[PDB]
Amino acid sequence: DRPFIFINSAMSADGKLSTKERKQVKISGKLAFERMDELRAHADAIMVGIGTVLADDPSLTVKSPERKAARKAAGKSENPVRVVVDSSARTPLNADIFKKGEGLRIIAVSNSAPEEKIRMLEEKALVIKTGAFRVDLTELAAKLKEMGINSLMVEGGATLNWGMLSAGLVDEVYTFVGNLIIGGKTAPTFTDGEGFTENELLGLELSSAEKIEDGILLKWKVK
Amino acid sequence: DRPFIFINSAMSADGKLSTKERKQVKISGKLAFERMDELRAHADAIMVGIGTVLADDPSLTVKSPERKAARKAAGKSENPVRVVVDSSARTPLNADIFKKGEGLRIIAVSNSAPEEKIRMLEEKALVIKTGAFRVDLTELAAKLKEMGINSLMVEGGATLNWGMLSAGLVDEVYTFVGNLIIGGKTAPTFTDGEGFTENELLGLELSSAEKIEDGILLKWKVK
Ligand SMILES: NC(=O)c1ccc[n+]([C@@H]2O[C@H](COP(=O)([O-])OP(=O)(O)OC[C@H]3O[C@@H](n4cnc5c(N)ncnc54)[C@H](OP(=O)(O)O)[C@@H]3O)[C@@H](O)[C@H]2O)c1
Ligand SMILES: NC(=O)c1ccc[n+]([C@@H]2O[C@H](COP(=O)([O-])OP(=O)(O)OC[C@H]3O[C@@H](n4cnc5c(N)ncnc54)[C@H](OP(=O)(O)O)[C@@H]3O)[C@@H](O)[C@H]2O)c1
Repeated sequence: DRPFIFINSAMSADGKLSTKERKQVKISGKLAFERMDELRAHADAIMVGIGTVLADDPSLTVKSPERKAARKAAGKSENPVRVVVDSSARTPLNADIFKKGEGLRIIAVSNSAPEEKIRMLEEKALVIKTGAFRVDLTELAAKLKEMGINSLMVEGGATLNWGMLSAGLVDEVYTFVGNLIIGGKTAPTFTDGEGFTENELLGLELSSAEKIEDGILLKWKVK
Repeated sequence: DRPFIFINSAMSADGKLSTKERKQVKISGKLAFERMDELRAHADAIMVGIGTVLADDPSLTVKSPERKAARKAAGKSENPVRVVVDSSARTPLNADIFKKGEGLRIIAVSNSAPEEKIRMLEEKALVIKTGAFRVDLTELAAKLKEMGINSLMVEGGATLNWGMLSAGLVDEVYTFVGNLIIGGKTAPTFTDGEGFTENELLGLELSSAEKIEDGILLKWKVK
């Protein structure tokens, strides 16, 4: 069992999350950010892969003071729980996640992560250890549920999106499709990793499509 | 100068044209095929990369007898011109393109293609030679225009889509987004090749979005 899980990502018209240089580029405008901010404020937790933390160093904070005050007035942290999937415990001790905002941090690591680096992280985050050499996402999802995380927003990363989807852990997939072509066989897509074969394709159902600023927001139910 | 050029492709919700095994899978239903068939019947020419011919061996024919009869009654071939971008002249002499339907075939090759294989193709197609080691798409587009091809449908292939887009030859991009996740860092996307850097991103404008069967058809104007 697990929380309700949805992926929320912005991709170019050709399906890329960023350039081959893994440089993050303007895919969306203000209205799309507000929609993302609102989703963050609503979720119990936000999850991202270590690849995203290293490449972009995001805070994963709710930006609107009002949305933060509202969470606050509901007796919750100003920010939801912030989870990094990080097998080898590479999350830097001065990552922006640890610098900005109140709220719990969780680092999910594997049993093969450096025992001394864990200890350093345990000073500023909760560390959940799971899996042999890679985080066991199914197991992690179960523990997050048990901790009372009923809604989990995966802002992803190409490989983590794959991790979560191929493990059958996802309920819904939201893709803001921006008005640009990024290109490149090596640019990260909305779903990388190994890939499904013809015999394992994951079916979706379209729930909505909404033009927003210069792009379009598509939402699918998984299965 | 060049014909009016549009890319028409079907991709999974995560931007893939097919699986990592390069196996083609059901992305769309009947209505989407009818829309594709109508587009084929309307274009002067259809262009595909040699990777697609080798992987899928498509006929690139108009399937509807009525749409073929209508082209016919307008004094044209039942099928538009069928172009393969094929630097090394790998198009097989028994490819389905040569077996099915009337109409002109063109093979676009580079100046480094085997001189004897050209001759074999020239029996069943027109061969336009252009470029040193890879087909010069800009040059090709110019010759196709001169031949009176005013409308060119690129059904693509991941790498050819990149070729055409990065050469600035494309006016519009149509993507039927199907209700499935394919996944895989090595699965072909709507645009592979080298990829744009942050400084060379190609801007689009959304022209329409139309739910069709279980997917959604997005159309963009380039720039
Ligand atoms: N446009 C958007 O909305 C958006 C949002 C977020 C991110 N991004 C983009 O995503 C890009 C990076 O994506 P990415 O794939 O490199 O990084 P990622 O998906 O954020 O994280 C991937 C890493 O997670 C770790 N992991 C641990 N256990 C795993 C499991 N069971 N399954 C899958 N992964 C597991 C793996 O590394 P270890 O094994 O070393 O731990 C894996 O390489 C960035 O350039 C960023 O711009 C875009
Ligand atoms: N879902 C859909 O609507 C749809 C439609 C069509 C195709 N597809 C998929 O596309 C996949 C294959 O894509 P692909 O990238 O391998 O093949 P492709 O894009 O059809 O053709 C690529 C090849 O074109 C040749 N080419 C020659 N000059 C070029 C130039 N200037 N720029 C770019 N390419 C040039 C190159 O090989 P040489 O240098 O050897 O000539 C290149 O590798 C197939 O698996 C198929 O299922 C999907």
